[PDB]
Amino acid sequence: EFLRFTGHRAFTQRLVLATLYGRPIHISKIRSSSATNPGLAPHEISFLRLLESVTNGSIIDVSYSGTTITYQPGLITGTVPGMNASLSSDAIEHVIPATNTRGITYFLIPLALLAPFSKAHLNVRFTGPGVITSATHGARDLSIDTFRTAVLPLYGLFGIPPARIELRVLQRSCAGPGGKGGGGIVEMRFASQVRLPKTLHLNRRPGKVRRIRGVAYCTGVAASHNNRMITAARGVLNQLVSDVHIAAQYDPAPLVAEQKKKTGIGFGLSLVAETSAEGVIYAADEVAPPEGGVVPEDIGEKCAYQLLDVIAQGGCVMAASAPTVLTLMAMGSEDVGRLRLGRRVVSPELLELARDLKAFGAASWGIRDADLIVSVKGTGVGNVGRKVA
Amino acid sequence: DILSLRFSPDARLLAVALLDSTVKVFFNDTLKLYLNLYGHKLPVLSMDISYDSKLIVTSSADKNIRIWGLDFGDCHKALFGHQDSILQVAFIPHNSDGNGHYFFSASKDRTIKY
Amino acid sequence: DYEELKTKWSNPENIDALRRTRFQWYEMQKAMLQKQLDINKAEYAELDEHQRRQVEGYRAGKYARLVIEGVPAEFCKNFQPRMPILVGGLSATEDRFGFVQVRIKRHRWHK
Amino acid sequence: ADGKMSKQELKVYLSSRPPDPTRKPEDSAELLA
Amino acid sequence: FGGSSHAKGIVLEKVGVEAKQPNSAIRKCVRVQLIKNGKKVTAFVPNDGCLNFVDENDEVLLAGFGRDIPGVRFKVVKVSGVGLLALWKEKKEKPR
RNA sequence: GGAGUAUGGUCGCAAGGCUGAAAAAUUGACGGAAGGGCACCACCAGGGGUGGAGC
Repeated sequence: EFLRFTGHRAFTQRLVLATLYGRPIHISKIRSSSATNPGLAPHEISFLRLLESVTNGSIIDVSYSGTTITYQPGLITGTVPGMNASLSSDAIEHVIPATNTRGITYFLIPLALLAPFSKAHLNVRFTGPGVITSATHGARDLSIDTFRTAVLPLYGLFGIPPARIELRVLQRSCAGPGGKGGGGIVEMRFASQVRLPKTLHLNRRPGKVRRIRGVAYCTGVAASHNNRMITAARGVLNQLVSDVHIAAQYDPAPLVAEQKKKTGIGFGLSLVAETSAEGVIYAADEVAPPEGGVVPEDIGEKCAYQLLDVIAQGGCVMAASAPTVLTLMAMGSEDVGRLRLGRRVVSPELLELARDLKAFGAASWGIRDADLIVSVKGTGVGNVGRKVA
Repeated sequence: DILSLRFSPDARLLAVALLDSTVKVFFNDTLKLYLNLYGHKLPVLSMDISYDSKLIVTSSADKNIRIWGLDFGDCHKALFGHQDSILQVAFIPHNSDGNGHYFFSASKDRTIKY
Repeated sequence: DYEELKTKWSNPENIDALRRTRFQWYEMQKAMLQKQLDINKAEYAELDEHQRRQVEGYRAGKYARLVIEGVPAEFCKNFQPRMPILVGGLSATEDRFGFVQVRIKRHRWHK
Repeated sequence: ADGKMSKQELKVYLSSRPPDPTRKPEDSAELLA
Repeated sequence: FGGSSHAKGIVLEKVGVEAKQPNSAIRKCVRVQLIKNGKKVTAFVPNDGCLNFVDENDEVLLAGFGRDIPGVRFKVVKVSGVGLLALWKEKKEKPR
């Protein structure tokens, strides 16, 4: 009830920083303008359910209008066998409903940056009708492949080792009828809980972009779609790079309940450019419209153009993974860590994250020239509960 | 060799049907390969696509017809329906009567099927 | 958006320009700690009003005057100069309440 | 098409493990025996 | 090890802290990291109740073990400058 | 040092999607009519339950 926020922008960032700092928040006026569907969105209320499920002692209170919530956070326990599940290796089930338009990386990015600060492991299993493992048009969410091999190496940079991260899909799905729907189930297993993340330093220039590797996925369409997409993306990137290599993945169709239906018919592509210097990777994704039927070569050219855009633009980390690396840099020890952002990278979401950290109680950021070096002072919180044996 | 080709009722996309047991669906304005349909064991004898261009039926010599969706070209259901090599297929063009996604198929076993 | 990116990366001189412009363990541990302790005080030695005041707080060793608002008046009435005043800084975690699980043992000389 | 990578590059990229960044009968005696 | 008689170390992690039976040697053994050379070796705390004085990241002197896991060669002698048998006998308190 | 037997790691193969859920036969498939055998799940002669009230 104490701290006060307004608006529906950066909602998951506000709740996750509230959980990590232990500061009780109160977010008012979610949808004041919308007369048709005011209040909380279904993906937002399902993220509230997931946050209650993985935490312990957190009290979430949604109002009668649905336009104001308050949130007194508790500790991030994870899957302990006395409170959350029955066994320590058991996956906590989470179902998200059929009226869900955002991708599953909308749930995975806050959970993956809230997961190294837990007590036990995290073994979340996202099932249900509305679990889209693809990119959305939506708010342009990342795919599962983009999310995995673009942002989990950043935890590898921080010292949360990716030897113990297990993000695996069991079915894959796109949106289907309109934006709503899904069907493809995932499970994420964080077994690498750290006390304090390392204060990293991204300062040297990530000049030579050495190679491009990627994933083109097709669920419900012909398997020549990814071959045509690979020929389009190679026709764009062969002017620049000799080694572009894009895996092809194909799944038949996922079935949801109504008597089951096959939903999530679509196809998309996800390129990742690896710089020879360090853990610096630029990613881009593009998905078919869930009703449109556009050319796969158009999609391959579109994702290659977005990848060359991000390679032109980015200093060290792209703006999709910049809030995650900046909030982990803030969670680290009481030293300064230095990120090298591009001047084009700075975004209203990044700026809103800065405003939220200043409101919560972290120190401000120091911006100097080198693209600009942003330097963040850690707050030294870490994780609160861990059994020091 | 092109065995059978048909247009779209809204003149947007073309569809040829080869001897290589495959179907190539092209765009009408510039002749760029929109997609290709596979999975026929024997060469395609005929095809007919729907009035709103959301369906293709494709009649082959391997004694079945295929229904494709024409966005992403996913086979809706391969349905084995004749005892011999199905010569021709045809949609009814008007959905004024509420039945525009129905189609006839005529085969070498002396049968038409609605 | 899409068509703007299509023109901006269909201009081939832009593509060629981007192709040109882009494509003793104890003492070692103590030295890494001192390297971090030089990296800060090398990194917030760049500006006064922003870094030295707002980023790095109020640095240690400097004499400082604190204004605390809302002290109960019994402290000012029962203030003796003998018993000193220790001001400590609570962390973000040190203001939360909950069940602390501790490992305890009675003292050797407690009866 | 030359996009087919290798089994080793498939093992690093398309697996569940994310790629870390910190890698780059002569003689009669023997015949009788 | 080395050329000396006792080595120092950092207690990385008390392996076998969740073992069931009380005086198991897997319960008594502790993975430490030697300072001088940098390698992680395993050492026996002499007693299961004496395991509680060994905390994580503590400077630990260890010697040879001369006589259930045969082959763990070292035993923890001092923890943070105080003898471990003295801590067990409750002669001294551990300076932390 | 040789020969067996185990135990736990490490590596290599397995581990690349004309794809998208619901035959065999000269020996095989199914019957019919006639004639037998058996049966307190049949006939015949009797007996006994349950089923009506309450637990």
